[PDB]
Amino acid sequence: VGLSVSRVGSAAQFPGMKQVAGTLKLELAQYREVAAFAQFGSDLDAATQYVLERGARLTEMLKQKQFAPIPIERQTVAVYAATKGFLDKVRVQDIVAAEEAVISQVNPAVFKILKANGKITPALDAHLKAELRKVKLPGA
Amino acid sequence: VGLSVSRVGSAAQFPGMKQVAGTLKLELAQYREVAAFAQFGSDLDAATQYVLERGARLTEMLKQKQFAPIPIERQTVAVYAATKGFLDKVRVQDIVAAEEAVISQVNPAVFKILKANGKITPALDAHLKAELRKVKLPGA
Amino acid sequence: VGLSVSRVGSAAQFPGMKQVAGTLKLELAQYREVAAFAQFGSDLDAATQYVLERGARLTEMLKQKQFAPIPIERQTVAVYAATKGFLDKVRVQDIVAAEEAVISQVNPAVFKILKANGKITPALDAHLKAELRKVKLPGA
Amino acid sequence: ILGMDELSEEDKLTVARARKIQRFLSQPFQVAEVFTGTPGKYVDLADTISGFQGVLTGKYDDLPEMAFYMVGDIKEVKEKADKMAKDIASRKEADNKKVSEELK
Amino acid sequence: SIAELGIYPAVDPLDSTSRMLNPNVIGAEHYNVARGVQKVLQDYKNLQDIIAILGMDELSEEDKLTVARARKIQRFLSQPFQVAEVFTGTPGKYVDLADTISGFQGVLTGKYDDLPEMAFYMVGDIKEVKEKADKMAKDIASRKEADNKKVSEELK
Amino acid sequence: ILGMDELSEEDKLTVARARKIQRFLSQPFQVAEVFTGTPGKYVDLADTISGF
Amino acid sequence: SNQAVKQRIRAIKNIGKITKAMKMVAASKMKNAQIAVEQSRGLVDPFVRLFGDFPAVNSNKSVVVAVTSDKGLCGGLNSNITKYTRATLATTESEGKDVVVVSIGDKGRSQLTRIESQRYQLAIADTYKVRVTFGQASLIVEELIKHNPQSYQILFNKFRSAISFKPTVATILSPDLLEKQLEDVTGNSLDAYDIEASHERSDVLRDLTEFHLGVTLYNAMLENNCSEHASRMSAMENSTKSAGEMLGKLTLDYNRKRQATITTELIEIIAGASALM
Amino acid sequence: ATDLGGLQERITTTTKGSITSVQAVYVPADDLTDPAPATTFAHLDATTVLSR
Amino acid sequence: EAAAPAGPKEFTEVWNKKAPSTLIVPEFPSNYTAVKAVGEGQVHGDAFPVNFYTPHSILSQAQKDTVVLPGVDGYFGVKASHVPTIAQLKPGVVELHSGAESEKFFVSGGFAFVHPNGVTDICVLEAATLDQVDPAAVKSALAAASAAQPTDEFEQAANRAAIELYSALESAVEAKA
Repeated sequence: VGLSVSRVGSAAQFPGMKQVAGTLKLELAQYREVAAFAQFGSDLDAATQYVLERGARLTEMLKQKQFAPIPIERQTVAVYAATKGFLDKVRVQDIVAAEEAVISQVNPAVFKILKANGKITPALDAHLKAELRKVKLPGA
Repeated sequence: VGLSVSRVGSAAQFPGMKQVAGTLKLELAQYREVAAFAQFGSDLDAATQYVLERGARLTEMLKQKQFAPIPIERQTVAVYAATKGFLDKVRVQDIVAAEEAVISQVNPAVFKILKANGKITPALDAHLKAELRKVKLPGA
Repeated sequence: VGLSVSRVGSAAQFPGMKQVAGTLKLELAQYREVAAFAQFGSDLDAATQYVLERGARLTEMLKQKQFAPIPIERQTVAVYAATKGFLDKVRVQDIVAAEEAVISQVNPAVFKILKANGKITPALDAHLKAELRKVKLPGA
Repeated sequence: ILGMDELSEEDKLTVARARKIQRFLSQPFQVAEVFTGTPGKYVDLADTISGFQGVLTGKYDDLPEMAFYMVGDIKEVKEKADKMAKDIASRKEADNKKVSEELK
Repeated sequence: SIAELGIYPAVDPLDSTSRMLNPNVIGAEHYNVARGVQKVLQDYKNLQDIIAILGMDELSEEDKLTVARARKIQRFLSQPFQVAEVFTGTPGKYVDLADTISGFQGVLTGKYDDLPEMAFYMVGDIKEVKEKADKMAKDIASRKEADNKKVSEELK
Repeated sequence: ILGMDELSEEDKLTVARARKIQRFLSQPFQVAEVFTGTPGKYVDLADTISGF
Repeated sequence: SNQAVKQRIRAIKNIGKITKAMKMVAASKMKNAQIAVEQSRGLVDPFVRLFGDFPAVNSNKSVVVAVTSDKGLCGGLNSNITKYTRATLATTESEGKDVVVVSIGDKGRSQLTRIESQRYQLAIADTYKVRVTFGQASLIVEELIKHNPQSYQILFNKFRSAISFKPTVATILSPDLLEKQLEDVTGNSLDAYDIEASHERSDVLRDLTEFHLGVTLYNAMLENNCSEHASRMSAMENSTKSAGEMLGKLTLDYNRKRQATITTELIEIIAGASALM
Repeated sequence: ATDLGGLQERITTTTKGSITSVQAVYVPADDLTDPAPATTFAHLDATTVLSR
Repeated sequence: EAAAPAGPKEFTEVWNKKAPSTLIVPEFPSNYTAVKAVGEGQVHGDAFPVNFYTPHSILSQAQKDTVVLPGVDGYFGVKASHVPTIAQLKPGVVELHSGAESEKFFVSGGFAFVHPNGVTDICVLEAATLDQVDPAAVKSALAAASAAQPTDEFEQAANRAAIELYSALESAVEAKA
């Protein structure tokens, strides 16, 4: 991610994904920085530990399986559930279970509204915050 | 010794040398793991010092002196005496003269048995072993 | 200067500098090894720190500006002022400005005789070294 | 090889000041704001010389390193050095009185 | 790398070879000194990776004897030439073969370990080593006498 | 650099499990039985999967 | 320049063997000097449950001991306790307190002078040259007794495990100058004891405070020595990982330049052969 | 690449049978980026590293 | 009279006001032990905990029922609920009693506390168990020390320590049963 660049597709990408992904690239940059600063385990500062855990949460979120491409509306929501809260209970190992839990348990009309609008309206942000609170997370 | 190979192997080694060079090469390999660590002399491990002092025994054992080729029974008696441990008395700087003080001291009636049979038979493995303890090594 | 040579030797060096700069490149030869070792800063000797101190006086001495060529006699006095100790205890950040004191505050009559003779006569060897103490140096 | 822990005191000083001026030579561009998000900062020449002179003299050793990173001049260095400090308090308190109820 | 340290003639003692370095042409007292000098100098060149970062303090005083012996031998291999009087400062030295072998056999076996290392730099044979050593000792015992006069009022 | 009985119990269980998997990857060969004495074993695939 | 890369590979390879050996040397010296720290951790306890523990005392005169390492590949231990020494030599000051600055170790005199050179008095070194003995710590405590302060301040690293080393401030109060005064709590808790010594309390608390200084100093310079060893053991496994990563990158670079010089020489030979053919 | 792929493309599975190649590989100068193993490794569907 | 209210709890909070917040609060040697003087208990009947120490060794850390301690007045005994005492010790023999068995440590001179909760702390300098002592070298060193009587009070005090130490050690190795 530090070396991968795509300039022309930016300001031409998905509007909801553009809303939720600037902070995604930001916290992965913070994760690579707080991993490059403490490369070996001797000192636990416990204020970088939030970044060092949210970074591994997002990194385990970003990986996916082969020959299974995800629609962009089932992807904006799944990265909303990691760049926001909603997955800081699930440890690190069940995020590939928690992602499909978030995708299956949420109302499937949230994906239709997101795909039609392009961006997460406050009317859609309210129901996305609602339906992502009532999901049965596997880390529990 | 780390790079000198022989793809035929010990199948074409003189037996009686094959009984003792099989451990000579092993202790020399251990020394080659332990070499360049011998400048830390006061700070011992007392078990890596054992492979260090034995490898330094066996390294100075193998030196020759420019068109004095040694017959093969004298070579295998030399690495018998250094390998089995009859030359742990001698400091590392006098083993070029401790091997000279083995061939001159051990009687030459064992050498023709070792050449003839072409192995160190257990009667001979008692004889030349007992002959190396009545050897006057230049030790202090 | 570690890789720079002049193969004519000191046959064609100015005699008022053949005797001063012979011990200049000695103390910079002492400076070139003790300063790379103290780039780590492992141990102190407190006299190796001195030849690291004086060699760094002489590096700051041999600096020069761009289009200011100093004739020959104002170069041999600015190295007499450092190899005879006069610029010691003058701060290393301020030797490039302390040597305009040696060109200005020293008598202009000492350069006319040194250019005329070419060698520091004993009637000048002490008379100029008495005037290198009668100068105002920054830091002092 | 050895890390910063085996450097001298003046060499830790050199490393800190050099990391600060390594960050301070960076700046956001007015033409790179379409993909970085940070708006572009034109820096005047006298501001550049005064700022780097201040980092060299030791006027900004008390500031962190990343306060120098991607800012215009030494006023924005201290603007981000305060803004950077402030976020080390506020990481919370977004639980209630929000705009995320159901009906309104 | 020899010449940047100032050892002139800058012959590498290790890489330079001869066919007269056979013990049955030049005897055993010459061959043994030459091989012992080569052994000490290669031991020191092995030591130079642990010297250069740690600093000659964890060497059990067997390697330190080797470092001091090798530095004395390294300086003593240098010799001021008769044709290099124009360059540095020194009248040249012809070192006869027996004095060379006796001097390096002395430095090799601990007969001159109490002499300083720079008394071997650019000297002819081993008695010139001691003559430079005592002279240096006189120089240090006479360096601190001249700081009381020559500051004003010369004898016209 | 520490010793055998320095590490924990759940880690030394993997030390034993690895020391008995590293042994279990060995196999006697049918074409080796003319110069070893011990006969050879052909192992089925699902048999290897289940036995591991 | 293609033998500059090879000699750099030689350099980094022997460095990565040196530090892999020094990690094992430190790991050998840590395991036999871990039991003498644990045998020393008991004796500090009777004096700390007897004399109390009183760091914030208005001593008219004080002696600080920052006990450091001598060899300097420890990985920021001596700098850490030097920062703690200045952070407690600014904290304890409330009355213009005279402080004596004393460091044990060669890497303490070189840093506490950069922090506090005016009040720096004594330097003890080579205190780890053979081993740490109570006679040696007694002689250092007697040299600390040639200053007659009102308190003693001890800065050392509490060796917890082979990873965790905490800097500890330990105090010793002079018997009638502050020690009997700091026990005066709504009366006195020191007078509940029956002194069974030869002479009065004024020379049993003197002997007992000198003994407490010797015990605290001995445990300090044993526990800090084990912290020095167990921190050099992990500061020489980052040198091996750094020298392994640099050897991997330099080996990759040397292979790139090797292939490039074979191709460059080949293209030169073909270009020279085609001008005649 | 084509002199290697002229060999290694006839070693494949047809509908009739299959040819499976166990090819000894010499890495030339302990260099995996050398173009002889960098071209050979493109065709390699497995590896079996025997170690001393 | 307690004008400097110091402690392991006060220096941490007055250290918050002078030290930079990058440095965590320094530890204190009271943090690393659970036994104190003022806190009651630690008796549970007959046996009280002994803490035999020495700088290089810990010869006993379990509980005993009664300790015989060579005081400077003489060999005394402590029970479980003993009075708080601080005892300077002559060169003599410590005996730890736990029942029928007993261990006979010869110490060289130190202190011996009994704390207000009844926990005791034998803090000696060199302590040899009586088996590994010879009765041979003591007589020769005592005879060498009993003839050289110099004028200086330093060597007179050292020789008096030699007389008392060797006399008590021979007296404790002579009448052993």
